Amino acid sequence: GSHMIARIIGEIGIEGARFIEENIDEQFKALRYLSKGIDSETFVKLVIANSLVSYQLTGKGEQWWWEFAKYFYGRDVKSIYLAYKEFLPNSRFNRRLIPQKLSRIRRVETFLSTLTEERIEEYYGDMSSLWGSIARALGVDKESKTVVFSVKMFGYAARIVLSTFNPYPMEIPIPEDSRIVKLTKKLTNEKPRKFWMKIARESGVPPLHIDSILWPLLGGASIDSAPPELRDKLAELIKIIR
DNA sequence: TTTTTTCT
DNA sequence: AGAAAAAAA
Repeated sequence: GSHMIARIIGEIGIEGARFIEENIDEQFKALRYLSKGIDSETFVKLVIANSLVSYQLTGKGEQWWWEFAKYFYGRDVKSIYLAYKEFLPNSRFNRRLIPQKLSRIRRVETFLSTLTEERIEEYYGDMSSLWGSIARALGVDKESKTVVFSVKMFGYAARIVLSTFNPYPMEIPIPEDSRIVKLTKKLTNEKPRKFWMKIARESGVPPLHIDSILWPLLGGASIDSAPPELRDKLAELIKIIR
């Protein structure tokens, strides 16, 4: 139930989520690779743009993020929109809805240009303000899947370029889509948004850090590299969710 | 239609 | 408010 899941997630903690993010999560590995082949500001802008087109993919998320990172390493990027106009039509893992996705990037381009290194620092210290600002730039609801996901991925990119860690805010929920709906139905009859926010509050682990724990473990990523005590807690969570 | 969105 | 968006079933 909710109490048991919250207890195990609380034992894992932000510390354990941070371990998974930085050591196991393949999307973080892809971002780390790209961060070594392009300037810090362009890197963060590209990560947000990529997140906003990361819906209805033609591939797994891990394949898509690696395709993104390998494509942009060493490239000279000026317009984010023009870069994506060339990138998406040749991609393997993001072939659906390309004109629509390019239009999202053209629309967010101005906001992305405000992401100087200092503004990135400011937003990493106040990710709820970034959450609302991305939504306003697109003219959409901030609860939408790709807006929430862009904040999560911004948090990965910012921590790399700023070499410091700030936890995600408790108020930002897990992104909602057919995938978390299905996982929640495996576990409980409670509605997903209510369920996971309750889990986050009870455990003390913000929802976006819970998001980091869930998907690698559910996808079968190995936990063997976790130190023995954390490994035991991750094994216990696997018993609950998989 | 199924796999998130725009916009009329 | 929900049809259509592109690709894939």
